[PDB]
Amino acid sequence: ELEARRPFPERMGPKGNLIYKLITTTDHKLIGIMYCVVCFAFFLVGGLM
Amino acid sequence: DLPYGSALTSSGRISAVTEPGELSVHYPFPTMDLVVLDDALKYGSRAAKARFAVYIGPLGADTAATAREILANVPTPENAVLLAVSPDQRAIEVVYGADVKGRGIESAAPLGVSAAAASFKEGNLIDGLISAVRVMSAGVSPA
Amino acid sequence: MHIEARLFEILTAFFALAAVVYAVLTAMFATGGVEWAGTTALVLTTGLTLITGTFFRFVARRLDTRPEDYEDAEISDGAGELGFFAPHSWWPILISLSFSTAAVGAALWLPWLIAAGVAFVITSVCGLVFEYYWGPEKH
Amino acid sequence: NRPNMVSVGTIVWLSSELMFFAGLFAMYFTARAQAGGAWPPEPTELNLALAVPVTLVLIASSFTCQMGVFAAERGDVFGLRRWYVITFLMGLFFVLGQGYEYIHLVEHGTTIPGSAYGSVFYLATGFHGLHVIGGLVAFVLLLARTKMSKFTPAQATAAIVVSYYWHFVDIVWIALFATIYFVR
Amino acid sequence: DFAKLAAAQGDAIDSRYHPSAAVRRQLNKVFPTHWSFLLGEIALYSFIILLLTGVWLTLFFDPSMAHVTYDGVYQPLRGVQMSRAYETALDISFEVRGGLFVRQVHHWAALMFAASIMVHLARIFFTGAFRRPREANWVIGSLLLILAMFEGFFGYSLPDDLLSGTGIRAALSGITMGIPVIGTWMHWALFGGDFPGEILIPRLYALHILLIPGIILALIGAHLALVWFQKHTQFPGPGRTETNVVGVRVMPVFAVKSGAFFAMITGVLGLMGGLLTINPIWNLGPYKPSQVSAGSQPDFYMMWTDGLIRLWPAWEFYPFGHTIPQGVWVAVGMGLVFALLIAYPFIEKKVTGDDAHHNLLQRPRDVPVRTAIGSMAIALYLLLTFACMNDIIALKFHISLNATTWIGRIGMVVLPAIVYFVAYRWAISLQRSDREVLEHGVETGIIKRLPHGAYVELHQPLGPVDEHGHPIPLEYAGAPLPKRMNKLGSGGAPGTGSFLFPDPAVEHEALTEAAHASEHKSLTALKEHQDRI
Amino acid sequence: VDVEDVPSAEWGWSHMPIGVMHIGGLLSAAFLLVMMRGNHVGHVEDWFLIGFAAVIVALVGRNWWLRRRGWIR
Ligand SMILES: CCCCCCCCCCCCCCCC(=O)OC[C@H]1O[C@H](O[C@@H]2[C@H](O)[C@@H](O)[C@H](O)[C@@H](O[C@H]3O[C@H](CO)[C@@H](O)[C@H](O)[C@@H]3O)[C@@H]2OP(=O)(O)OC[C@@H](COC(=O)CCCCCCCC[C@H](C)CCCCCCCC)OC(=O)CCCCCCCCCCCCCCC)[C@@H](O)[C@@H](O)[C@@H]1O
Ligand code: HEM
Ligand code: HEM
Ligand SMILES: CCCCCCCCCCCCCC(=O)O[C@H](COC(=O)CCCCCCCCCCC)COP(=O)(O)O
Repeated sequence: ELEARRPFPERMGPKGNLIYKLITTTDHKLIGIMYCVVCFAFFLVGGLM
Repeated sequence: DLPYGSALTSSGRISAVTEPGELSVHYPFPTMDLVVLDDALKYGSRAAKARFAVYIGPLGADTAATAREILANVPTPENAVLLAVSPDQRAIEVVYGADVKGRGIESAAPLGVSAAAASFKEGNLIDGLISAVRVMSAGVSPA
Repeated sequence: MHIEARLFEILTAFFALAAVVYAVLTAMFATGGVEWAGTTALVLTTGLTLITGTFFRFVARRLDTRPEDYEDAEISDGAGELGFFAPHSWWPILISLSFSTAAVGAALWLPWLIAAGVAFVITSVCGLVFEYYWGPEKH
Repeated sequence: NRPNMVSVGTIVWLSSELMFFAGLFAMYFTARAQAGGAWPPEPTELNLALAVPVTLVLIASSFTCQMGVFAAERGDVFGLRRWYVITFLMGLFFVLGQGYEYIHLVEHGTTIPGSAYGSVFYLATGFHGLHVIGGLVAFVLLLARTKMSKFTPAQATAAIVVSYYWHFVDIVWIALFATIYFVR
Repeated sequence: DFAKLAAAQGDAIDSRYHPSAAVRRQLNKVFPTHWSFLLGEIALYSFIILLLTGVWLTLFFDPSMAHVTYDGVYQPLRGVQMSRAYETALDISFEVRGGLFVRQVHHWAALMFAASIMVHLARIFFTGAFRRPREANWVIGSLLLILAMFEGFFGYSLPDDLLSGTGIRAALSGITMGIPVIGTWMHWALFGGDFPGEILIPRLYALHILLIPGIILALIGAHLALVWFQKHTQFPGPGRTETNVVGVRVMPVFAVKSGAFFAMITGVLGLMGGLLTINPIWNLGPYKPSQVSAGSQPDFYMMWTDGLIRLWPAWEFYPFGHTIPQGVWVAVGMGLVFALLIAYPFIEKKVTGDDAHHNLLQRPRDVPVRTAIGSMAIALYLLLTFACMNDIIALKFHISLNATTWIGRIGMVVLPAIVYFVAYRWAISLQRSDREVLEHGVETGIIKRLPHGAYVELHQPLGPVDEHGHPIPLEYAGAPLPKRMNKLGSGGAPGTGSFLFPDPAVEHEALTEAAHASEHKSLTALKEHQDRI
Repeated sequence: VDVEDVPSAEWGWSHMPIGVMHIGGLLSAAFLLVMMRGNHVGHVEDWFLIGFAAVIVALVGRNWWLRRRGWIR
């Protein structure tokens, strides 16, 4: 019962993994992540104010 | 026979859990060393178009028949190059499939054994694995 | 889907009572009489929940129990095709850029920018609505 | 055996869009309570010889729209097209009749800057007219889509929800017409 | 009658000139039908309209700098001193029936000519159409773009109004005289002395109506002849090879399409000429050195140069009692830009090492570095163009004018770097999007719940499948991949009839069957040609 | 580049050397810093130039360090 694994999971996707997804995605999981990132950037801006 | 909190689902997948604050993986090596070994494996395999694999564990008494048994667990094993190590028995084995024969592995596999053994005598297990993978993949051609 | 209708009907009962109570209590012993803004808002909040609840209640009495409405439904009761869910589209960001163009035009009062933004909105909304209906090109 | 998802989404959105008109009705009633006895004030002379026929045309567009819906539910794309073209023409007539009323009101001194009554009258009726224009755009887009592929149940659902929007616009107009031209 | 006449004239022509074989070779020439291969002929048709309307304009224009007093109908300028050039430009727009329309069609056609050249250049660059054997023809096109820029500039300088004269004083006179060692000699050779002088407008007129357009016509002839006898490139696709051309013959399909496109371009330019005001010179007044107006933009194809002047810092050198002023930078910059544009194919073959014959185009996603570079260049061009309009943007969009200058200055470095990075990643991302369809087929958008509760999307394979049912992964062939099931025919057709009434069902059935049979036969023909070659 | 990184690597120019981008970043930062020399009397823009130059230098340095340490290729 030996299952081959990687020593560590992939840190990031390859080049081109994300940018076209961001502007074409209909995946609610990715959209939720995008919401969280952008809302937190706005939180930092409002906190600086 | 399933661990605590693990369940066999209607698809056959296992749905498991971890206690809060505990880890799923727990390999006894630092994260950045694991990342270095993962990169060595990935970019050595890409550069040679042969899947490189590493085994750590008990190799038995013959230790080469056991290593040939373990190579059957690597995906596409005919094109794979496994480096198995027994820290207890202090044994180093390299086993590869038929697709890799004649591509430079007869020269490089003993070099990988030597590279691993040099680092093991300093007590550096993951460093030995990384060095051996680097030398063996640098010596195999995508042929 | 009787619980879905019941939720909106309960909200409707509360909103209608609040609207009637507020109008009657401000008509009597409140300066100026009926407070028209809040009364109007409460009446039409009641209307909002009434529209949705009446639609749900009419839908519920048509179709018999769905597997999500059934207390001891099996997972295999829901086997089959669900429907169409768009796999990808870059038309939503174009629609939002168009609407933002028209909004910047309205903010700065530039009628030509408003016209351009409205034209962009119509083109982008057409692009969205037709995306899965354009046939093959003809030659 | 299951709800029409597009239908429920459309109904939910229309109920929300009722609150937008709630805001405008609140503005109108606030200005009317502050009128001081003159509502509409001079020189505004509303005429029902033209508002009533335009209202009746908009109401009859609802029956023509429902006929189109019956054709769509029947699977008859050509009957749907004919009834929706008639509905489009009637709603366009409503928009032009409203514009003519606007033009005659402006010449006699009822404008948005001119008076508080002009402000509420024009925001209320003009945002409703914008909703009518949006519904006409919706008819045009739906009718073009029926020429793009074969008439499926999804296409018929699109026709049905466009009709839900048109009925909402007609009913909002009935409410606005009652409160402006009779509850003065 | 009408047929016997054609045979008689055909025999008379063939007995005298024996042109049958050469004419037939021209009729059988095949052109690819891609929509983007129509971009060059927008420029050609704009040039033809420019020639016709310009010939009409030369019948009325007096390009003299001689000062006169206006005696025409336009009351707001009665008694005002002006040149004969401004005089006759006013006479065209007010005293000749149709003169304002012809003048506006000329100016709109000039704008469409420059914009068409830009867009067509973008196609050439991003698809790799400049590669050998076609380097020279890229060079000829580059020269055509430079000549068009200066031709349009000289053309709108001719009426000698306040705005265009302000443009002449700053760019043609100021930058020129600033040139080191030879600057002032070039100025006095061009102007015959100091600005403004008395020869400038007649000389620019001679350059504008004959000399520059003659060079442009010769270069366009060479350009089109090279395209014609080198046989236009094509995109990869079914049946397309490095050694063939797939498309339609000239007779009749390509000729009809070209003529109809010419008519439609003419219609658009005619609608613009009589629906949108361009350059209403009577509002500007005659040129006087003591006057100026806010908003001194050139035509758009010159704006980037003007934008560069606005953005470059006040860096000057004063060596040994001499002056190197700021404008010299701009001059050098322009040269550099032009030299980089003309030289690009040789730069890229030196960098990439690729010196092979190429007749198949590259999709822009598949050459990520060149696409990123071209996007970077377009970003810089747009930044300089909008910097030229920074004062208008400041007024209309409520930005400090000083802030717009600094936004342009910093963005001139930062925006091209950002655009390069984004365009590079975006191109590779489109490559990955193509790969996904190649391994898994087309996502149909239909979600299905399996009996054990899994959710799966239905895929439409583009090739053969397994015994398990998964598609065999296909190899990328440089061609686009379908991503919508409706674009593969899944939607069917509505049903034959007018928009309001159906046709008889038998007619609909026959028509649909014939359409499907024809589509299948066309696919089979391309497939069997591909299989054979 | 490998086709695992750029799928259409054999169809077109897909690799730009990293030294070109590192040096271009450093030169762009230096150019931002040299526009502090001018006729302008305010310093708001000087701070904007300093900030953009600092961000560029930080990005170049991070990329160079992570390539040297082997964390990115
Ligand atoms: C946010 C991220 C960073 C960290 C968090 C927050 C940082 C920001 C903090 C900045 C605080 C600024 C002060 C706030 C208050 C304000 O509002 O201001 C004050 C006053 O100021 C001006 O008066 C000056 C005096 O007070 C008066 O006494 C005097 O008289 C007047 O004299 C002028 O005028 C006279 C005629 O009147 C002439 O006689 C005379 O010669 C002269 O010209 C003065 O003016 P002057 O010097 O022109 O300007 C200077 C003002 C003006 O404000 C300003 O800070 C300017 C705004 C600076 C903006 C910074 C941009 C940041 C860069 C970007 C992030 C880059 C891109 C990256 C994005 C994402 C990256 C990811 C990929 O102070 C300053 O710069 C403060 C110095 C420090 C600024 C901070 C710089 C940090 C960046 C460096 C490090 C790089 C980053 C690291 C990267 C890894 C006049 O305006 C006044 O009205 C006004 O009232
Ligand atoms: C007056 C300006 C120009 C005119 C009228 C013009 C006209 C045309 C026409 C009609 C074509 C053939 C059809 C097509 O592909 O679109 C063509 C092809 C070509 N043009 Fe242009 N062009 C001009 C400028 C340029 C420019 C600026 C370039 C690039 C710098 C260029 C390079 C080419 C090349 C390389 C081809 C052949 C491309 C191929 O076969 O696919 N031309 N030109
Ligand atoms: C590449 C071709 C050309 C371009 C880009 C071009 C551009 C222009 C422009 C922008 C103007 C200013 C128009 C205005 O009044 O508003 C102009 C003026 C003029 N052009 Fe052209 N032109 C071209 C070719 C020609 C040709 C071949 C002729 C001569 C037959 C000509 C004759 C004139 C004349 C006489 C004027 C001055 C009269 C006037 O401004 O109205 N042009 N040109
Ligand atoms: C351009 C002015 C005159 C155009 C008429 C010429 C084209 C029609 C003549 C031939 C077609 C009909 C059959 C026929 O008569 O066969 C013959 C005529 O054609 C020829 O053999 C030579 C024609 C080559 C000249 C064409 C050059 C340019 C014309 C293109 C115009 C679009 C005569 O038939 P016969 O001798 O009776 O067998």
